[PDB]
Amino acid sequence: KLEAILSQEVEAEIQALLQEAEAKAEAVKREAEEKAKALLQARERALEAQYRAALRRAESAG
Amino acid sequence: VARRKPEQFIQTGISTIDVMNTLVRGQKLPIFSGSGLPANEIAAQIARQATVRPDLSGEGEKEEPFAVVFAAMGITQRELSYFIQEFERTGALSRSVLFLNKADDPTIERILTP
Repeated sequence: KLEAILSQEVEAEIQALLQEAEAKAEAVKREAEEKAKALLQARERALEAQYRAALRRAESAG
Repeated sequence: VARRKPEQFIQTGISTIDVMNTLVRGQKLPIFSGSGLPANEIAAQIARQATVRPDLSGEGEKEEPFAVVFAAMGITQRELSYFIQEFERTGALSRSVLFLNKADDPTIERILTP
């Protein structure tokens, strides 16, 4: 019938839009994990540096 | 007669040298500097990033102690301290011999000291 056409113009948009917004809610969240990981990768190198420098200084000093 | 061609290169921490000229042991390489130009800045970079290759050349010389010698021939108030504080960056002040000549020091010792 004619009401069955109407349910199909909607039922198409409301999956196109909600599939799109579940891949932005994916995407932001993927970059959020890859940032936190990298802000701790730079933190890891820094600490190392400070320890290699530190020990050399105490060897020279002594 | 007592020398022979060297061939063991070092990391100066400046790309440009270690490609184009290749700074090896027993070789000079003046760094020409103008007047109204820095001289101090650039020098410091070569002192804290001077290091042999571990086997990147096919060998090292890290197996024998690497050390540095200094001797300044006329220096002011800033150049005095500027050098000393980058030698603590270097971590070398227990294995270096410094022959600092100032400008408040005699002018005759500017050619003796070398």
